[PDB]
Amino acid sequence: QPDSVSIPITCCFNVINRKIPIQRLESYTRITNIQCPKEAVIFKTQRGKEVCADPKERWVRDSMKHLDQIFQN
Amino acid sequence: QPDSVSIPITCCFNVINRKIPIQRLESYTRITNIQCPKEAVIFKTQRGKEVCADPKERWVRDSMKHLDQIFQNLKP
Repeated sequence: QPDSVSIPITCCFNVINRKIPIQRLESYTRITNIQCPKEAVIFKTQRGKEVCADPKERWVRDSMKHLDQIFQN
Repeated sequence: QPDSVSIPITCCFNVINRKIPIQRLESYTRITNIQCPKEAVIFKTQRGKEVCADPKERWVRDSMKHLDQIFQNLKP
């Protein structure tokens, strides 16, 4: 098989069931890989933890738009 | 294991078809989460690449043991 298919894939198997205030969020990445059960967003919190969220939710999309304007090297 | 299923979970959906030379390997992680399709091992190379491998294969078990004995499977 092509070696690219043996790269590990991160997925969100559940998503958080309530809004996270944006002050606690630092950045996000998107999950779109077809091996995963659904498209999702991984937020990284200010405390450095990762939490899955559903981009079908308005609070998630609104949070991503704000986070697009900040970064941390 | 992670405390919540709302934390992302990394899985291996396919495994590499040949050994990765041991001199290139830095560390590994065992994948055992019930959400993944099968138990697997992810090797990390010195150039930071991550590669899924089948833990039933002798080269995989031997490589884990080598990384355990020389580096305690850690690169701080």
